Amino acid sequence: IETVPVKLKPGMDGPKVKQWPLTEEKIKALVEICTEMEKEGKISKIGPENPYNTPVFAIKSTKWRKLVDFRELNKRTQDFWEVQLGIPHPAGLKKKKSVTVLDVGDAYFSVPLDEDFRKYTAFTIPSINNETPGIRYQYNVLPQGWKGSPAIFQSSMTKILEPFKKQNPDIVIYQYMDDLYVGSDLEIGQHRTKIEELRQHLLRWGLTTPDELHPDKWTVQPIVLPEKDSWTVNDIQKLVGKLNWASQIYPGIKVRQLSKLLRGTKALTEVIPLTEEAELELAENREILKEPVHGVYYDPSKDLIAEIQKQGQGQWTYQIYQEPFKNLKTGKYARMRGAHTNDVKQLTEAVQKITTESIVIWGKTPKFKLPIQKETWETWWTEYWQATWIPEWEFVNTPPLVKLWYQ
Amino acid sequence: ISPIETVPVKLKPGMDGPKVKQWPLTEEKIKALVEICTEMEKEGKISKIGPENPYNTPVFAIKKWRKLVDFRELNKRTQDFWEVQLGIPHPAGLKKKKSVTVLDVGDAYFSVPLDEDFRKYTAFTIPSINNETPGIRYQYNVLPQGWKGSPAIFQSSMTKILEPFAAQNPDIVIYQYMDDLYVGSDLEIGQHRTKIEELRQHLLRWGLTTPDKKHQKEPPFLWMGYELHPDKWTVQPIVLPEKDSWTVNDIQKLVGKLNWASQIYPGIKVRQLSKLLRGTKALTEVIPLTEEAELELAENREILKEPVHGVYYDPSKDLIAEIQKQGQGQWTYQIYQEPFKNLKTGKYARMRHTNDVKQLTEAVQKITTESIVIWGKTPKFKLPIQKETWETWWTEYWQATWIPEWEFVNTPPLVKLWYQLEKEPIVGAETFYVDGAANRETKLGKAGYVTNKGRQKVVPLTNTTNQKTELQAIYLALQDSGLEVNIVTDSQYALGIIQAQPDKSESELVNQIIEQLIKKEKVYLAWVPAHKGIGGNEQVDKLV
Ligand SMILES: N#Cc1cc2c(Oc3ccccc3OCCC(=O)N3CCCC3)cccn2c1
Repeated sequence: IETVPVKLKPGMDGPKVKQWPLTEEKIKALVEICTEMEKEGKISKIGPENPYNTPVFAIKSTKWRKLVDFRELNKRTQDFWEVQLGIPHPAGLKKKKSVTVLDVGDAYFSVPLDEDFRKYTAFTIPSINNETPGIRYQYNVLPQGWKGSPAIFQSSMTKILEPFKKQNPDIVIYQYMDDLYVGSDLEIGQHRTKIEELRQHLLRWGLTTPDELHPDKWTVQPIVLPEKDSWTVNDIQKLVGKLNWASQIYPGIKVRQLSKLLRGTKALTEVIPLTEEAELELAENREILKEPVHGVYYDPSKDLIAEIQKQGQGQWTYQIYQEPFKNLKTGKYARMRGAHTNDVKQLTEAVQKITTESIVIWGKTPKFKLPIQKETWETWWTEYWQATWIPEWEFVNTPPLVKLWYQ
Repeated sequence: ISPIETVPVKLKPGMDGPKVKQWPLTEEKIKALVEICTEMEKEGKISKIGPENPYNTPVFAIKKWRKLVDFRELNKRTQDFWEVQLGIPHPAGLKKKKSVTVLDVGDAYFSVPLDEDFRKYTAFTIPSINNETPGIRYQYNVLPQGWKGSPAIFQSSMTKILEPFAAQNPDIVIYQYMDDLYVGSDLEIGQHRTKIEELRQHLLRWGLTTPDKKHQKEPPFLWMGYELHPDKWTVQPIVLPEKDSWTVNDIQKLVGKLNWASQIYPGIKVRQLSKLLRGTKALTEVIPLTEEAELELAENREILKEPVHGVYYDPSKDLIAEIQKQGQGQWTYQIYQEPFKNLKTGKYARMRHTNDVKQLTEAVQKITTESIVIWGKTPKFKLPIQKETWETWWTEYWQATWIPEWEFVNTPPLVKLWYQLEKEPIVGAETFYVDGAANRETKLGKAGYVTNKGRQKVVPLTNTTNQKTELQAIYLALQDSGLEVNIVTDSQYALGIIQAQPDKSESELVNQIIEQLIKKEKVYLAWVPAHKGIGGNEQVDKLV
């Protein structure tokens, strides 16, 4: 079949990212996967006149799956293949009761890739101890993880989905890289059956898929002042401090009637009853903070930023914003595993959950500010990665003195 | 040359070949050049060319003579290639073989053909005496010396040439490196020499000469600064100079050899010797060998006195790494499978004022990264820290940390938490309200406190900063209080430093504070907004 020509942004050269070292077990799994793929034509070996490179990983199930990090090639191409061949994002997917994510990446592998573009898909299987220079391939078909893949395949997709859409005009279906997000309002039992209908529709049209979110609760969580029977000076001090930090986001907080209630240099465990004029501020401020902020709108031309904080006992908090203190979403991820989980596993699930929510709500993923040493993350992140996309990220240097201010 | 298929090559997008000019050269040189270009043309490596080629490249001559072509202009125009190997294999990661042979191919780049449609851009010109007769035009047919493409193309040609032989000989291991091959096998020595002799015949059929047993080298092997021996490896002998005056250049070279030696000689230190180079600009400024540096240099000389060796890898045995603390942000580790032989050693030093547990975790990370590179796996860890110590620190630390499989080793120094702050304020303990302040211009300042029991103090300070006085305040309250104390500060800086729970710092003040924190029994530190009139705090800022 005819190939869609693919051009880079003028003046942009291809990706030249360095391949990480891998476990021997991961290397062997990759060598297997690529040996079958060369055998079916999907990839081919290349000479040294190809200088490009793109990292590769092995993840999982019990099958090893291969995972190509196409973040750099995406910036250098799809940023024009979101304009020239963009897929529009539906603002009504976040509203449905139930959303199910279905993996359809297998469809891309039939379709050939533009001849002149293949060089920029180079990747290297690494060797232990620098024994060999590396095994080098490029794609001959549309790769998973590349954002131009579902761009190119979108026409085929819109055609295969049109019969299902007519018999179900109420079911929203959005494609983001390798996945279909499908949202209904049906009862869970009906929606699930309705999901198997679309699986069988796709499967009798030649798309195999190898086989639930509720974006109703998804909001910006409210800030919680502590609820105390008696208040000490330390409690008032923690309360005054938190309330003064909130003033940067909810202007209109007042504290003068609370500062007067500690007038003399009292000891730190001294209980102090709240005056009527004091309890007026605590009540007037508990209400201006249960209502959402003003002026807080998504800007499609800016980038989303996610910040995560560790909280203790498998509890993590996050905020998604674009500008400081104008949060478009905040939440709390809690992993229940019974001390069968460590921090790095939890942070990895957290990132994946935040990224999926971000995909449903805006069709874009954020860049994460991660509370973890860089080399630690670069070493263990694939151990629990289950998604086929990879968000951009970077590593936080200084802790927050604002820890309980989100709990 | 060889029947190897050529690699196709392009000039960088939008660019034409080098059209440089050949400066006239002396007479006896113009002679000795053509004595090379007629021999090289006979062997098919070059080829006289007509006028139609408009490009050129300079050519020089230098000590029998030797030809030399400055390709630096053409290198700036040729496409880029896959980068050749950056790192080299580490001896600690070779598996012992019964026999290892070293083969070096001569004229390597000249034995490999150069893609046809690109040969024109290699044109050159031997000039006529007294610039009169037309110049002798030429061009290359093979990989020229010092061209951007030559190493990567040679590598992949060699790799392809090895293919039919490796397939008929799966029992033998070949390493490629620049222009060498290193062939190992677990064959009996008579079989091994026949395989080597048939490998050489194979490579000779493809146009690559190799040495015979008359010159095939022999253990031990001097390779990239190592000594490789039949069943052990070591670094090549190190020579630490003895000078009275030390140049900035000379300190760099010395640190180099010291880092190099640390992969197998345990316990090298380089902290003091490179603290010297902290404020470096000039390469030749002489530096005083400080007292602490001279002690470390003497202690390294002690370690280097007797040689020591590393073993090679055995995949059937476990991989163990063991870590010891050395004392001033300084750590040392050994990697081994057996109790009296190490695979290798090294050190971790933290730059940038952490604590012991945070540092230990960074050292574990470095080792884990290194293990993966060298052996493709992560070691089991033997660490000088109690589990309960470590569970305590990682559960309360703001970052996520991965703690691999590890078990405790009861060798002092141990890694411990030295103090810990309180989670809630203490009862029956005096509450100090500290504050401090300086002047950015004059560098005068004051620190003091105000307590709930009406005690008060203010101390004058010279040569200080708003940061340093805020820490000075907290030191004051720790000095003048009992074994249990509540401190209340309006400074997130000072709160940040103490809440980090360091155990050493590069500022003498913070060290004294750490001493008091050890001496005390319960210390609760607490924070309030500055200049918000909280009460307790409003009265200390006035005093200061
Ligand atoms: N000059 C040099 C040189 C030699 C080697 C080298 O030898 C090997 C080649 C093939 C398989 C295993 C090998 O090494 C096995 C470990 C072993 O018992 N020995 C004994 C002396 C040499 C190492 C491998 C890599 C780089 N090289 C650099």
